[PDB]
Amino acid sequence: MSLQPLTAVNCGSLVQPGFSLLDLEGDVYLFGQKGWPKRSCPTGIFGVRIKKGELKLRAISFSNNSSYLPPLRCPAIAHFEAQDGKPECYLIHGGRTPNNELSSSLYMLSVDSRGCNRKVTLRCEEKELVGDVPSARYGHTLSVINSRGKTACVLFGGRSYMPPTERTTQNWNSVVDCPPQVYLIDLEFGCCTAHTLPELTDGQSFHVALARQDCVYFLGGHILSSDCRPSRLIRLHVELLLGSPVLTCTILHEGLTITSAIASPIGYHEYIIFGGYQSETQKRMECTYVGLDDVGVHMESREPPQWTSEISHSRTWFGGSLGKGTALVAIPSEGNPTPPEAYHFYQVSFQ
Amino acid sequence: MSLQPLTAVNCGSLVQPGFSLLDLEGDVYLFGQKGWPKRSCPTGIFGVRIKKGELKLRAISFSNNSSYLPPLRCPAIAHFEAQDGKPECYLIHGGRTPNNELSSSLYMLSVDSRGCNRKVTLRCEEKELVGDVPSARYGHTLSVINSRGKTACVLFGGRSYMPPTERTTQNWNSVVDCPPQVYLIDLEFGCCTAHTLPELTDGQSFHVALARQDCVYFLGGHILSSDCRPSRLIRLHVELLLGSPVLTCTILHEGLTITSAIASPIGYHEYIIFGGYQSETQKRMECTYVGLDDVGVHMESREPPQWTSEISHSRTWFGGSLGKGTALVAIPSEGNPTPPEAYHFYQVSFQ
Amino acid sequence: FGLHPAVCLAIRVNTFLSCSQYHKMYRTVKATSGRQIFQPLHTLRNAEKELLPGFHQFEWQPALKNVSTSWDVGIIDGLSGWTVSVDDVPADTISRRFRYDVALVSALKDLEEDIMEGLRERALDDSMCTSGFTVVVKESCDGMGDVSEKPEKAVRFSFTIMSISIRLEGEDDGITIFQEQKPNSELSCRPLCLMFVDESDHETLTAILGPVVAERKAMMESRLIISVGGLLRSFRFFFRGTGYDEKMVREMEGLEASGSTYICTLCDSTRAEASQNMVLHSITRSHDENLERYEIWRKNPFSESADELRDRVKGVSAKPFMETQPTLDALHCDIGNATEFYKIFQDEIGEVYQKPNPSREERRRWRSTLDKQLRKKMKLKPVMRMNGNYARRLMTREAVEAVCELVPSEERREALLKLMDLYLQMKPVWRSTCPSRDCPDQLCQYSYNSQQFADLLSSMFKYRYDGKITNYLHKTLAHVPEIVERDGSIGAWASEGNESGNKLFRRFRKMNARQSKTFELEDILKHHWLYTSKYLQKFMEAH
Amino acid sequence: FGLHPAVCLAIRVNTFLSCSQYHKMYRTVKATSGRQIFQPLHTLRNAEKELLPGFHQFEWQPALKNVSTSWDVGIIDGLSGWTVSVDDVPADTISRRFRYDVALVSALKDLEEDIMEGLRERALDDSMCTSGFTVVVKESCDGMGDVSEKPEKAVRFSFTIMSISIRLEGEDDGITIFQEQKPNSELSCRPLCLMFVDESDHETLTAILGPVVAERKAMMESRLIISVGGLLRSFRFFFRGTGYDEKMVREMEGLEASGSTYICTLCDSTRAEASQNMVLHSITRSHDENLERYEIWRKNPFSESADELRDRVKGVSAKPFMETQPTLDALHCDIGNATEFYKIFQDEIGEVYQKPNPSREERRRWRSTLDKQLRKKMKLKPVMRMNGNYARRLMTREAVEAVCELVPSEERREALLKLMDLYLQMKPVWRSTCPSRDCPDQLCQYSYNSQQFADLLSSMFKYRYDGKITNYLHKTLAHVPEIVERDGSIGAWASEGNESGNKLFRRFRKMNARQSKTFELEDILKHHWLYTSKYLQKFMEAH
DNA sequence: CCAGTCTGTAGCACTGTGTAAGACAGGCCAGATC
DNA sequence: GATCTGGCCTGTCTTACACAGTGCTACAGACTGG
DNA sequence: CCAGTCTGTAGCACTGTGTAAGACAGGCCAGATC
DNA sequence: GATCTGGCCTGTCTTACACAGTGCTACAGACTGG
Ligand SMILES: [Ca+2]
Ligand SMILES: [Ca+2]
Ligand SMILES: [Ca+2]
Ligand SMILES: [Ca+2]
Ligand SMILES: [Zn+2]
Ligand SMILES: [Zn+2]
Repeated sequence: MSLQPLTAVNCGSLVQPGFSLLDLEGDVYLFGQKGWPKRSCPTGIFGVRIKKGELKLRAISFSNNSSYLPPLRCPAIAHFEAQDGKPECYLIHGGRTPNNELSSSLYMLSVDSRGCNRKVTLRCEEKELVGDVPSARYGHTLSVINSRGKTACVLFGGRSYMPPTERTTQNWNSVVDCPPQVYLIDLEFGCCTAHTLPELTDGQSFHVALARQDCVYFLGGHILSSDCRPSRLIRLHVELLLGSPVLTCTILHEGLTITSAIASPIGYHEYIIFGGYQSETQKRMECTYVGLDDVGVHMESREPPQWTSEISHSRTWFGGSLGKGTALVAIPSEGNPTPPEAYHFYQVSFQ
Repeated sequence: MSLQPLTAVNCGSLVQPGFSLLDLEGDVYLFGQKGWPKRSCPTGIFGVRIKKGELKLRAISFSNNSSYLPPLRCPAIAHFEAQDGKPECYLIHGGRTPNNELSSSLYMLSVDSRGCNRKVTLRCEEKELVGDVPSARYGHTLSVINSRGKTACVLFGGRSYMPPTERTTQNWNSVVDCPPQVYLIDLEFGCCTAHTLPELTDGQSFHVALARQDCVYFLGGHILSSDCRPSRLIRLHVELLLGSPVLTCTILHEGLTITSAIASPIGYHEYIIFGGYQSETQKRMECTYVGLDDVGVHMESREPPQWTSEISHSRTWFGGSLGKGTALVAIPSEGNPTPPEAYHFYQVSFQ
Repeated sequence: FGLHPAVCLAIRVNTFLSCSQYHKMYRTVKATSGRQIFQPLHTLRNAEKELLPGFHQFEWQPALKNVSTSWDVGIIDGLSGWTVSVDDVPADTISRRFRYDVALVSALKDLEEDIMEGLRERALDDSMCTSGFTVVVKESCDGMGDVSEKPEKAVRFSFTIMSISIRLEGEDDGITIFQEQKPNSELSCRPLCLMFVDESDHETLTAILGPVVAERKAMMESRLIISVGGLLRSFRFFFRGTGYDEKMVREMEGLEASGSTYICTLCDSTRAEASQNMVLHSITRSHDENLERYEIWRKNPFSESADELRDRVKGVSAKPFMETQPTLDALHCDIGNATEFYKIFQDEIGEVYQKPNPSREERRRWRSTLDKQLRKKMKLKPVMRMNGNYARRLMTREAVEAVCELVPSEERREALLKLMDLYLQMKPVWRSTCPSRDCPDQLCQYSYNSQQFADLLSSMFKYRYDGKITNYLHKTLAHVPEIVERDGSIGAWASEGNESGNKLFRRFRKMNARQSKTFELEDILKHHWLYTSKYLQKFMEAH
Repeated sequence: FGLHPAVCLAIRVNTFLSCSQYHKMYRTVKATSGRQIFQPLHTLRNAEKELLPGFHQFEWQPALKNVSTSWDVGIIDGLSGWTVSVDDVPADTISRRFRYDVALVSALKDLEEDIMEGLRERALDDSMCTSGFTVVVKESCDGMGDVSEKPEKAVRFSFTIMSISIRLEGEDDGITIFQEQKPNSELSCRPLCLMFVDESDHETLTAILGPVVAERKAMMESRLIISVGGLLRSFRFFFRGTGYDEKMVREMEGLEASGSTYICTLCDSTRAEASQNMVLHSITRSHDENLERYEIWRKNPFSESADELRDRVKGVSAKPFMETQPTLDALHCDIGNATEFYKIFQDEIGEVYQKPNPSREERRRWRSTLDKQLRKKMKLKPVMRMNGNYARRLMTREAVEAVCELVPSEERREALLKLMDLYLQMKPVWRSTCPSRDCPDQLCQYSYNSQQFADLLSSMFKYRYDGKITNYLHKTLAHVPEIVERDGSIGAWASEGNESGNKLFRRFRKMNARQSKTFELEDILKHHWLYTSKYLQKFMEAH
């Protein structure tokens, strides 16, 4: 639980308040650059290294059989855990492109070969979604599950633009939460199956999820409709009793009232939550720790490291999880002159 | 012949392009501060110390029997050499006060007692001038002489405002050179005597002088009337064949074409001339050396130290002689921001 | 005579007068001499209320695609309702604009005078001209830098009615009812949207412009019903979007920018394939096929490598979203040609095909002696960049015979003479206001003139054009006759129009703002729109 | 029916209208409606030429002291011919100004209207009022800081005709022909000299102001012959220079500045001798005796020590050069009194004569509880300085009974009640426009009211006034009746007039400059003088 | 004679700009001392 | 004989405040027709 | 018809502001190598 | 199998240029009276 102020050596005009960090096979990958992919990086995915507080970025390359990805901004990431068939993958769906349109097309990201000399190769296979497809949306969550013995994915939440009847060019930027029908995504084939549950009172947004051993826990998120951020922690239990994916849910007592959180996995099922924002006006400053097992979430309030005055007195801030208790956070630098790399970075680590 | 860029520790808003440095008894005294004497220094005269490139100023005090002096700006200084009666003195006359009026009253400055602890005591006796008085003017020159064996003072040059007939409030700041009638000042009593010489073609201004063994040499100065700075060095020889101070003179061949020069005495009669301005537009950059004896001036071009870029590329600059080959020069610092101590100081020394 | 209230509004706006100042001077001239010479304040504003958009009730056949039918909305808050929750991308960006439809109908009702005058002149009937109308709209967007105050960048979207023609009822390939005569003067360049953003970032720019794009993509379908001269009539619309500089052209079109290897915006040629053969190409690039190519990039349906697909798709790498006519901008159009003849001469003073490896200094020597040379004869001081004035004056046969003076050989002289001659023959073909009328002679010769030019460059000066060709030169040598035939002119669509508007905007910030950035925009936009209405210019006759 | 050209000039200047803008709007209103409503440009400027100084031939009896007799000079270059020779003090400083005499005669001929009206009203003859005239002139100089543009300091010398009275032919202690009714409103504060220097440095300020001072010192001797209403008449002049803040009063007067130990500008009292006994002093200080005292300092004819002479001469250390009436400034005149009652109350909440050693914090406690107190009753947010508004509202018997609420004892309450009561009884005695007319009742009581005030401070609150007294308080308690009897008012000479003029100067620099610092000042001065002429206000009636 | 109705003028909400009243500090001098 | 510290004092920064302008708005007043 | 007399407009002298066309460097990759 | 440098490419700073306003000025041009 300690911070070190980092610095942007170069390639600093390339991080935007919505972005993602893919943690797999050592080095971490930045995803969702501002502006369309330049010539320097025909893919867009970056590799990020941290060396004595310096934050360097290098240009990843791609496979040949893979597709090329548009830099989605605030999508839903899901660590498709290392197992059959092709470990280990990341499922990305669907965010919104740098033109304010949305994907409705999930992608599977994997690693192919290395090095030779500190070099990587990635691949991004577009995976079709048949069904019963889910609507394109942003801020929702995907999470992998596995039960006797099938591996599937649960998808829930998310805002969208008004459906294209009352979508008017005076409301063309207003949003509304998607209808709460959780989706189930089978990786092969994409036989998506939507389901509902009378416990899904209202679909929320920006709600960090946690899936383990075919049981998932959704924490506090944001809701525009009631304009309240409810504390009702949610749990849901899915089971593929073929040929039926029977699903049930349960409200629980305590769920933290935080949105836009940065979850770092440390142990097998130990997750330290930095958390972005407590209320709609003041962001949270403290930390949290969450264990989980077949009992449920075991809450705890770990040591909140003293943040600098500059970060604490700023309105907004964000970041990603470097993985293994290490995580990157960033604040918009508010002052003259705009560098224009106006995002100062802090590395923060547990223990 | 080397420069060191000094710095203004404090009391830096107190030096103006016209000022004087009185060299006597070790430490040197700054004279002619900008603006009337403040409360911090009820006299106005300062003491200046140079310590590892730092330029510190301390507040001198006065006697009890002495007068108090208005900070004249560009007066004529004359080192009344250490001898009978009360060595060693400085004769100051007459400059122009910080209100644009002129003195027409010469002052005798001397030292009284010390220390105890690094402290001095000075005295400024107003010495009346009877005659045949001189007219108030600025930029002229005074010098001490001693002829068989009487010690007198020779005074020549200087501009003034128009005499108060055509003195009009559209010409109230125009100037014209005083009529070239050299004056002889007997120090006690002030029985001043005016004299003329048919070689005194035109009275010049800012013309550094050099007196030795009842023979004086006037170098090049400035003239507004012809708007030329003539090269005609002048010599003049005075002799008190009582009761007549008979005076003669002679044009000579070479006299340097410089004005507003800073003369440092090194030898018994060896004077290194830094010089301020060669022409009316470009200031001089080089140096000069002048010996003298009963033969005359022996000219020489010593080593011109390489000035920095900003001092050579600046329009104007000035300074005084610290004495003993040491001298202080200063340039108006032209750039943002005005400190407002906009005068950078360089110490420059021979050998 | 009491004075027409519209004239008083114009005399408050057409000369940047304040509002308090106007009232004080009005009270003065009232109290002095016996007459109400200027209308009072509130009645002047009331008299203005019908000039702004949002006053004339109109109809649309059919109803527009996802566009509310209300016809009285004034200045819409440009954010278009961002959910201000600070968890999403911030709702900071400040912008104000009209609705595209209502602004267009306002400008049309304004021009009602000239449309009725043209119906009178052409001697067309009135009960028989209620349907066949055809309006061409030239839009233009640009970034304006560093608003001058002690809120730095800005973007300004402006459209202009270019030409209105009639359709009833024969073939009518063209019946020009009104052709604007000053399509470049800012006096007719109507602002429609203002945004306190920066030109660079593609995120916020698209986020705010989106609605306007939807209006465009919906409006070309239906037709407009407007009551003018007592008769309600139907209009069609074409949108020949041109008003973009190359950088924004690419950013909207999706291609990389700027010093790319896919130079042309119309053909598919790279540096080399156009360097070798210059003037033999056909216009290919289109908006819809660029969408298609972007799809072919994203899916990569042939599993080719990075550079392999980048070559297969011709640099298409980002989903374009604003259909833009890819037309050359005649405004600069010559700085490249100018500096290119400059390099030709700086490599003629020294013999370059016999000394193809100059030093860092020998080229300095040759350019400096060329500079003193052209100072001797044409009196042209050394310059940094080929601005318009130096370009015009240098690109002359006089300076060409002047550079003959220092080149030793006498065949290179005749070569560059013929080169400059054909180039001057071909310049006003594109810089004309309408070469269909001004000088069609050189237009019919332009194909052969340009081919001789290309042949001369490839036979004489190909020491440099093996695989290198300056961007401007490709479009100026290959597609110009095609473009001129496609549109009817080149100079008559220059972005420079909205460029001249820039001054106005910043000027209006200094004397008429509120000022507090919520209202500052709204007021600047209102005053601009007032200043650019044909009506309040018809009242400032100034014979 | 065309309009008076003078009215058109006024409507160009009295509302900051530009020059190009004026021409454009004139052409508009010309071409629109059938008549020449505004005169054209060149004839307007020609019609203005007689309003500026330097038009009316005049005479001076006798010839002035060292002042060229020419009467047509316009804007003189302010440096008055500095020999530009680089070796001397630089000729950099930029300034522009009129000549004192010519500007005065211009303003007088302007006021010819009101002088003839007053001769009509007073029913005085005309063949018998050619000699006995008496004009009082109030001057005012100040520094204006940081001209706001993309040349930082500035100084502005401005005079104003205060009152003109008649002398023929009896005793006529006063025959008020014209008494200006707004002696502070910037509408009548005529600029006469402008200099791009800084207020601080005595050198350049004296260097440029010198000629003006010599003019004034020469002008009080002779008399003036001007032809008004067909009759040539003789004028005298008095110069009651007041328009200076304390700091400049000292710099011109020679005394040290500012937080000196010789507080008063009228008496010779130090801090203590006025602190013990307050209201018993007589006005002594004069300009000529200050010259004398400076002589006594410089020569030191008694060989006394530094501090000993500094005491013998009463702080006189620098040769004064501008005769200044030593008058209280009514503008602030209370910020000291206000913050002093504030300290009284901040030391009444605590018991100060029983706890004469508060901590760094106990006074913070007392002031903070006083602040919440007066927020409860008088609704006064905490401030950092006693500005005008807070000074007015706080210094009230209501707030005094409000500060009674927290003080424990009930005798201190009555003491501070009587104190504030006498203070309000005495404030409008000086802040009046003319207490000889507005409220002479409190003036006749002011001596006794002030003595009761002094006795109450010395018996109740002398815990602080042993040797300490705030500067303003000495002048407000000692000589106020003396001053009011000396002049006739106090508020009617506030420098604040020229102060308001400051917000004009910047304005004129922003819209009417040339601009290039040679001509910029010329243009600003010309337009200012135009804006402050009684004539072009008589045309802006605005009933 | 009085209602209606206009018109002028005052006031509101907003940020940018000068001022100068106090925060202060540190630096010299007197004192307090080596 | 030589050296450091509280007193104070004044030149420097800073920040609460006043107010400038701007367009929009609402009331009060004064005309004008019945 | 012709001159005087007006009048509108173009042009001059000046700094201050935006622009973007080149100066460039440096940093990664390919190349050249350990 | 692992490491450094010339090529070049491109994002960054900077500086010559156009030109904006502004008052003053001079010329041409056109009215209007003899
Ligand atoms: Ca532009
Ligand atoms: Ca551009
Ligand atoms: Ca002042
Ligand atoms: Ca002031
Ligand atoms: Zn092409
Ligand atoms: Zn007194």
